[PDB]
Amino acid sequence: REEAVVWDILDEVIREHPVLLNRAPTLHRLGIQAFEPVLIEGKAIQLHPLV
Amino acid sequence: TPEEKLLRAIFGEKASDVKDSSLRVPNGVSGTVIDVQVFTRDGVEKDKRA
Amino acid sequence: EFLKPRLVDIEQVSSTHAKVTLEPLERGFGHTLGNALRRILLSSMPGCAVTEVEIDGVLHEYSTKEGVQEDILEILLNLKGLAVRVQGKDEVILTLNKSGIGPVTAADITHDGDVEIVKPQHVICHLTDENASISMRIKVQRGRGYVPASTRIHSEEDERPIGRLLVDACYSPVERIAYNVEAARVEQRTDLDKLVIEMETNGTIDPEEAIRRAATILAEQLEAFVDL
Amino acid sequence: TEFLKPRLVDIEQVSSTHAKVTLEPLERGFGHTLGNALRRILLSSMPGCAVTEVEIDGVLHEYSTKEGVQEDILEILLNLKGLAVRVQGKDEVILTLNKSGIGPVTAADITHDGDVEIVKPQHVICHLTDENASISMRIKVQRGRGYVPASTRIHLVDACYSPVERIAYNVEAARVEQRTDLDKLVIEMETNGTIDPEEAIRRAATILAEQLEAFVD
Amino acid sequence: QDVVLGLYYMTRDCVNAKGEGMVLTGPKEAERLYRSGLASLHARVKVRIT
Amino acid sequence: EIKELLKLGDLPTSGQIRLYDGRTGEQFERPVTVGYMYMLKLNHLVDDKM
Amino acid sequence: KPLVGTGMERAVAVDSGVTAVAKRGGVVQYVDASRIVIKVNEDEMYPGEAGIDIYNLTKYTRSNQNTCINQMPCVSLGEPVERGDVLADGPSTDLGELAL
Ligand SMILES: Nc1ncnc2c1ncn2[C@@H]1OC(COP(=O)(O)OP(=O)(O)O)=C(OP(=O)(O)OP(=O)(O)O)C1=O
Repeated sequence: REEAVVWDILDEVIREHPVLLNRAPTLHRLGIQAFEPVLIEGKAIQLHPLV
Repeated sequence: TPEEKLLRAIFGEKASDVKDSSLRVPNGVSGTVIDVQVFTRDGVEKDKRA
Repeated sequence: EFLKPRLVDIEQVSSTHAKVTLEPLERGFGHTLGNALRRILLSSMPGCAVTEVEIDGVLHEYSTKEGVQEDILEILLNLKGLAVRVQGKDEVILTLNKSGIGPVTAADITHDGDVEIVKPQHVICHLTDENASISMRIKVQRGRGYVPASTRIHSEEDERPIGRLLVDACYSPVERIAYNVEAARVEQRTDLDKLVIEMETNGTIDPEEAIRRAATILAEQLEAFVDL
Repeated sequence: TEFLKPRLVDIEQVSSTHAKVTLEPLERGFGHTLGNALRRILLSSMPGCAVTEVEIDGVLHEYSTKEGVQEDILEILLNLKGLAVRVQGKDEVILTLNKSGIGPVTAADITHDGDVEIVKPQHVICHLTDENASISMRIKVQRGRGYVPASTRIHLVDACYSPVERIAYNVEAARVEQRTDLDKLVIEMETNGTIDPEEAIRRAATILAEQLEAFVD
Repeated sequence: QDVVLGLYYMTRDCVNAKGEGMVLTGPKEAERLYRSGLASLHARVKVRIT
Repeated sequence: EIKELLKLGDLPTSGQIRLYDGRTGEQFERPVTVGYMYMLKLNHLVDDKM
Repeated sequence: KPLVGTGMERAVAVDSGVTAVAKRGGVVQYVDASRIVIKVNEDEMYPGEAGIDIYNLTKYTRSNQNTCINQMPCVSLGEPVERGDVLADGPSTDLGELAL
């Protein structure tokens, strides 16, 4: 039902919980890096420009 | 299972011989219905909406 | 210590275009208020456009109506550009009836007392057949910003009426704003600034009340900074 | 058609002169509409008092040398702009700096006037070399509405009247239940000590409302 | 890229620009000179820095 | 023939104009290019790829 | 429609059937959002049967997943058309030009 309160709960599980990001040809170990997740609207993944 | 049958006797629901297999709208996509077609195998009686 | 401005000449060209002067401004306040007003004007100004339209025969925006050369969502797109200003009503429903080989303009809508049509020449749809009948309910309401039709079917709670064509609503009466800050001379006062805001409307809202409500909003937001 | 007003104005402050005030939620566009128009008032058009003009005892020119001081005359002027003066009921005051000896001359070494308050008595004005070496001058502070350079003076030191030393505003996203995107405004500000940051913001936006007084419905 | 253009544009200098030759107490008053339209981003300028 | 079409329309030959940041209201140093570029939407729509 | 074009916009739009091109020249008798009737000129008209060239337009129908293909009439009622004119644009065509 996507009740409004599950969103506020999702922030709780998300906080100190890193996720892994991987881009297509994984050449060196940097092709998988762990980031802390930021809840964003829309269907796109937001990537830090320096990484 | 035992426990599920105990659940059947408490709230008294006639356990179905049938399983839900309806065509449902894929999650995330949304729009308007603009056509329905029904092709019925020859010999089956064409249903109401058909 | 600080000189405060007022609105002087408000020169109006077309019903859609206007040029508003703000005359007793200090150095730096021409641009400080000019942008922060352009920012308010374009984004958060009350106005009204059409929210929902019921068409007689049509079941949905992807149909055809015998006797009309416009597709239904082309007719819905014509209504999105219907410029109505309504008086003491928050939502009003209009009724459009016209038949014959004539283009159906916005003057062909039944006129309510509280309702004013800005563009009577505005084209809603054309009629090709002789006796080609069309009749519709168009539901206008006042609103702010840009409300899509997608976000309207969350509350819903039985909007089942299968023939109620929901349309996107772009309620801002502001189309375009530019502000040019030139020096102002008011007898003695070495250097002051004359702020000219130039703005285009859809005709529904008049320029003076727009600026008044623009700066009214601005004073209210600073209320959370007058204290903490 | 009533508007959104913010809540929880949490005020995380580093020292009395520095502060960072976060205030959410704003309607969309209001981060920059309020953030910018407030930085513009703070930086450019803010009442204050700093050092405007100084007459020097030993020399009449800014491009000379003073016997007994290791700072160039125009290096002492940078110290004077950074003298944080708050004056009470006086519109023009003139101070006296009487001091000699093998000591650095601080702002506590200025005569303490009734209407004059020095924010940094520890503040360093200039240094004194060996022997006694005599130095004493009268320094005149002036009121202003912003920052007036000496270049714009036609009838000299730069005058930083605005108590802001630096202002920046950062706009980040805010979430309010079922309200996808709003604006959370982060204001960070440095003062010269005369006015503290919290009251500076209050007086900053009051000025803005006054300009709008001829428009509020 | 986008960023190194920015810093290269900052840490640049042109021959005769708004602010050419003034002396500023610290980096803070140097940002104040730029955001107020008084000093140009690239003008040779002595500033007291620590 | 391109610069000459711009003249006929009362537009600058450089095809660049002075632009203003709608956020702070302040002008942009240097003239940026503005003009009309035909742009497509390719069917890699994100709500398919996600 | 591309303001910046190259000229081939017509040749690509016309030759793929996504549009609706005039069989024979004449005048429009009736223009619906559905169909279009062209009263044929005598010189282009065949002796028996007489007749009028009638083009039924494609309306909102599914493509090879998942996109749509829908045609729109681009002539107004009682307008002269000649052989090879565009009676109805299709998807990504405006007035007979490739508008992708
Ligand atoms: N680890 C990855 N990192 C970045 N991109 C990836 C990764 N894996 C798949 N893609 C993209 O996903 C499809 C292919 O997926 P798969 O190979 O068929 O496998 P599975 O069916 O199980 O998803 C392509 O993208 P596209 O179809 O848009 O076309 P493209 O290759 O030119 O980018 C791939 O780039």
